[PDB]
Amino acid sequence: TPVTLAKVIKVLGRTGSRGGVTQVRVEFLEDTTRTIVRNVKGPVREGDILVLMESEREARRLR
Amino acid sequence: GRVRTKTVKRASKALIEKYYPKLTMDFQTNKRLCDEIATIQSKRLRNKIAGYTTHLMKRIQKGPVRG
Amino acid sequence: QEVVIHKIRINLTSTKVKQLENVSANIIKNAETFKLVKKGPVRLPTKVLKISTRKTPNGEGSKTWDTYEMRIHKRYIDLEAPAHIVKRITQITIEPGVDVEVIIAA
Amino acid sequence: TVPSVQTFGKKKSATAVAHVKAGKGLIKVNGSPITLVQPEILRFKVYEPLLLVGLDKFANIDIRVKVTGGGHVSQVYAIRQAIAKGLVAYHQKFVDEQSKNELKKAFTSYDRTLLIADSRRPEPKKFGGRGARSRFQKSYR
Amino acid sequence: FVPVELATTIPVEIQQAQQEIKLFNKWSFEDVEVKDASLVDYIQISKPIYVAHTAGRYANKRFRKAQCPIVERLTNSLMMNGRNNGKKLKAVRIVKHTLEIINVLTDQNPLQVVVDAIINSGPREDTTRVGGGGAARRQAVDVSPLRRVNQSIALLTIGAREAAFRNIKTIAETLAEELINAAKGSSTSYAIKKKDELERVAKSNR
Amino acid sequence: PGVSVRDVPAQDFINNYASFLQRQGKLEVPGYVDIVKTSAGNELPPQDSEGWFYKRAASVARHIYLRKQVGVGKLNKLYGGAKNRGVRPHKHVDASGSINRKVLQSLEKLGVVEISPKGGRRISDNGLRDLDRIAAATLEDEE
Amino acid sequence: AIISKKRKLVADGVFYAELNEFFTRELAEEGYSGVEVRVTPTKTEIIIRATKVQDVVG
Amino acid sequence: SLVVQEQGSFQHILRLLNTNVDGNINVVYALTTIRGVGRRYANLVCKKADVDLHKRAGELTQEELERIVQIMQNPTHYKIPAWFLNRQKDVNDGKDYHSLANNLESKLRDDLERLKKIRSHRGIRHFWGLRVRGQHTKTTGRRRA
Amino acid sequence: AKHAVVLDQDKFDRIMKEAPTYRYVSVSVLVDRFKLGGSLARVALRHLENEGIIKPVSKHSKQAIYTRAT
RNA sequence: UUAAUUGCGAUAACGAACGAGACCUUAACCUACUAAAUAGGGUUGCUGGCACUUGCCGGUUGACUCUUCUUAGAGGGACUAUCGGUUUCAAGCCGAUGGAAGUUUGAGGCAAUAACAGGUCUGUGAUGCCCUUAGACGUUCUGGGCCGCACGCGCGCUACACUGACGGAGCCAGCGAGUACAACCUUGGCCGAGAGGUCUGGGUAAUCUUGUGAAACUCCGUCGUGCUGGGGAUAGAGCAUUGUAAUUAUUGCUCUUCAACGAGGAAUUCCUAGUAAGCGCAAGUCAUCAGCUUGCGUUGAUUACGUCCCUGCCCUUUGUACACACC
Ligand SMILES: [Mg+2]
Ligand SMILES: [Mg+2]
Ligand SMILES: [Mg+2]
Ligand SMILES: [Mg+2]
Ligand SMILES: [Mg+2]
Ligand SMILES: [Mg+2]
Ligand SMILES: [Mg+2]
Ligand SMILES: [Mg+2]
Ligand SMILES: [Mg+2]
Ligand SMILES: [Mg+2]
Ligand SMILES: [Mg+2]
Repeated sequence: TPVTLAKVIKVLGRTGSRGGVTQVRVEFLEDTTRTIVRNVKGPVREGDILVLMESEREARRLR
Repeated sequence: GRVRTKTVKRASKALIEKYYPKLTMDFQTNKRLCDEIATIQSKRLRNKIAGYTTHLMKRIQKGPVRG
Repeated sequence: QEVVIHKIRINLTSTKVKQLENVSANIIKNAETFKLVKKGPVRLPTKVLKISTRKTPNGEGSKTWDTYEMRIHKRYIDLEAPAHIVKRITQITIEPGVDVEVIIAA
Repeated sequence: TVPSVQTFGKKKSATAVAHVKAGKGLIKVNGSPITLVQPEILRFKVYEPLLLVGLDKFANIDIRVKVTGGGHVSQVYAIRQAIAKGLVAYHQKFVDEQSKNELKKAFTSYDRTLLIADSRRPEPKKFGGRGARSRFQKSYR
Repeated sequence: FVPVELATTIPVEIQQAQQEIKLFNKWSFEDVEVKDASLVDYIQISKPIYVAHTAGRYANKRFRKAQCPIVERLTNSLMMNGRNNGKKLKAVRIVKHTLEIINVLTDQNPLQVVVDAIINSGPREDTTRVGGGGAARRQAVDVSPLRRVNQSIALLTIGAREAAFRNIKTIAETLAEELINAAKGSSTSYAIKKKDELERVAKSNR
Repeated sequence: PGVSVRDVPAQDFINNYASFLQRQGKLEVPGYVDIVKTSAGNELPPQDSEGWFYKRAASVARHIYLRKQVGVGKLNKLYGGAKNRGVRPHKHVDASGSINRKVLQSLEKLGVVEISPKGGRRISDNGLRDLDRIAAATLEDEE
Repeated sequence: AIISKKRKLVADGVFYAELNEFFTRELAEEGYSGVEVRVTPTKTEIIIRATKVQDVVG
Repeated sequence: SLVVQEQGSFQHILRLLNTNVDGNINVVYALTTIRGVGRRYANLVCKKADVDLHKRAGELTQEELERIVQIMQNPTHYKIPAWFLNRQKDVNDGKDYHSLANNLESKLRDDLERLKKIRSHRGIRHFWGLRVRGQHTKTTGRRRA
Repeated sequence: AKHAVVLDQDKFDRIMKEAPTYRYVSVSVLVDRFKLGGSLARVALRHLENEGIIKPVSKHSKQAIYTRAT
């Protein structure tokens, strides 16, 4: 199973229809300086390492 | 939620206006000074005022502030 | 000619603490002026008297409850003394609100 | 005449007076020694401060604890706290201060309270609630 | 090496397992390193503890909960259900038993096994309920390390509790089995199955 | 050095006491043994029928040794606990009143327990010696 | 005479309250306000405040 | 302490006092399966017989069983205080009566009949099919007998 | 009742045979292998615990763990 | 931004007040002060038990001094402090360090403006009016009843097991409250299997009940996933106890009978730390009764540390033919 290990540079807002998600711009561990925004479920700070299968897909502010 | 109230801030401002000298940056001395000069019917309130004055002093080192 | 040591307890009970404290201080000062061996203004577990009640006269609202409390201050002042000196002391040494009480004898 | 301190240990309502004198190496709690205690699992907790600085700092200092308040767990914790304090106090008083500082460092890098006393006490269980916050049951039915 | 004695007598074994090494309940806290990238620090180890019980306040700010020992966390999770509310002692005992069982099982560091279990059962990407009008459509989302860890911790315990109802297999044994299943990823334990299901759900929305 | 008495891990001491009692044969059995609930919060007596009362006695003696002026009421309180009250929640009701008294009497007869002033019971000197011996034996068993 | 200290104090308070109520009722024309009880050995002083002191005196 | 061996000296699955005594149960709590036979009472009986509390219910010597039966019949003949009984000082006969097996039910029925005859409040309630011990049924138990 | 909590000689013999070369010697484990009850298992263990063979790891009540001699 | 009309800034407003805050009581810190044969701890008398050597462990109000713990008194103490960046380097918020204590330090107490035709005339010698009034709705005795059951709903408690169960055995609080003119809290000792009684007390109370030796919890054995030893429900029998009075068990314990219930459908309640939940105790009641309330400890976590999606409110902008205001 191919896994792409993400890493936080900045938190780009708490979101969701309710509150259980967070827009986060990420520079993943290997092959750095590529910024992709992903929505994250749990509590996240700065330099947090994130486990994900599907890397190169962007999700917006949820309705 | 530790936003200092109007009253405390006002008092601090007044103190700074009237006694800009004798406010030696650090808390402890400043607190005592506040207790001496300003008449506060409390202790906690006085402390708060002292803290705010110290903050103001710190600010006023790094430029001029409005009011 | 007398001077026979009895050892006398003084009770100081009240509510308004400041007054009580003042009285205690006064007593100690008086003891000092008559110069006697004495144990201090010994303080006991300041008994609170709690009465908790429905705030509602009639039981039709939310269940609001109030604890009406009575702070009490019990003080022992022990004297190594005869009785005459104690009597002399207790001629004055009375201030409003505070209870002055002499237990007398060891 | 002996070099000795009287230390307190404090958690919840448990209080523990450990007396730190000088002698062979006796560490007792309520007459019985340091070994027993008997929540059984929490035994190793009381062993922790001792372990941290070693058995060497006990062949000189004797510790004797009297514990009131609390329950079992709390009592254990209080004892632990007391023991931690006692050694430190002794070092501060009679032994060199470098040793004391080292002890402090060891404790602070492993701060399971100890030299810092426990903070929390219960909120008062106010009216309209079976617990402190926890209310009864509103029933708009 | 070197048993220094006192007036109050301590058993020999205890003396042996003391000063030389910064140990655990009886064995090595040392070694035991995280095989997986990420989740390090957020799966504790690092700071040596000698028991799986602290008064240590952690539910104070936010990211402090991810500095609480793994064994301790397990014990805490075990305290679930009303019959088991509070009773940390019991939980600690259970954890000890589990550790012993793991030790018995083909040697190895039990702590390491536990860590592996925690890693394996943690779901990667999960669906959250998105509004978008009225219908309960779900859009899959990346899960932060801490949350993942928490979920993993929960899941094993839940599985154990499920097992423990009407069984000679006392909870500890069940927990150990679950851990083993997680570590040797065979998808036979509850936790792993649940994780798989979640992943499937995510896929059906990705 | 010094042979200690309090330093025994509880249960072992009690067991030793029981064994000693069994060996001696001198106690005088209450008679209402086994035909009793022992505690007011009991549905079953002691499980092992014969013995266990001996253990209880030993425990009582140990408690006496530990403390100062100790009485029947306190003993009852000690050996009470939680009542299975069915639909109603537990309370705290004490142990059987006479049994403890009988035990105390038996102890007095043997010479373990002595009558104290002010109101209660303490330890006899021969009794103390016996206790010490028991402790020593326990230590030997451990060492 | 003599009860538990707490109890005694409570009783005294109650007495004071009763007295106050009585004065409100009885001295209505007298323009009464407050009672100031002073309990010493033998002589218990009871101070009473009013607007129309003359009426109270008689 | 030791496992009971031998090929088959003692027979499994018993039938004692008009009813059934199932094996694989240690002494006492298979005798509770007997209608009316006690826990404490059972223990006392066992003690009187002189049996260890380590045996199985699917064992027991015949002599022992006989002894047990004898103990069951009369509480007075053996060292039993006998105020642990269904009928102590009694409602009619005035002796010591702890009924056994399929007889307790009969006794109960007889008592009920007597009550009915007398026409006491309790009896009336029984007739109705309701609640004896002043228990109220404004809310609880909405199916009943 | 689910049986297999009897006595017998054959069962004892089987137990005797099922002792060397095993990772676990636990009460729960024994129960799982469709053998004697919880208390009986302990007794059986004790009978084999005379000259080596089976050695303890934990001594706790209802959570006992034993292992073979190495 | 804030818990906040809390503040900063923008700005025909400026400076104000009430409310929020502040304040107040309590809970936390003081090895610095004030003192304690009513809280404690030490050294030595007398001796008790040892190892048998000096040393331990004690008890004993003997003497002496201290005050850490206990208690209060007086103060002090945290002011988001110290940097780290963020945000106009405003207001502030987050992270580390120190610190007893960095969620308004926790918990309240108090609580504006106007109200609602909200609740009580059953708390009243608080009450306008109407009613009734002496073969009375005034009174008082005797008895029942407010506790009935075909069945609705809402508080709760106990259970549905091996995180057990029962014995043992270990053994730990904190609030409390408690009589002389009476029928209190009641130790301690003999008799009773319990329930209890009795002779002596001690306490108009840190001193006695009381270390309230509470439960939950911790060790060993016995039974091991059976409507079973889980569960103790419908029930008979004695002895007690309360009160003139217990049947419609007041309650109590003992033997028995030993049922419904194998984790609860639709809905939804409560909760963000000593918090939830567990587990008792005490008081309120009270002649007698606790499953209830107030309180207090005792164990003691999960997961947020957000957002308006649902629910409720709030303000703005909008429209209104309503203003007894959408019933
Ligand atoms: Mg139960
Ligand atoms: Mg910032
Ligand atoms: Mg506040
Ligand atoms: Mg109305
Ligand atoms: Mg009227
Ligand atoms: Mg009614
Ligand atoms: Mg209600
Ligand atoms: Mg007390
Ligand atoms: Mg049954
Ligand atoms: Mg009620
Ligand atoms: Mg228009």
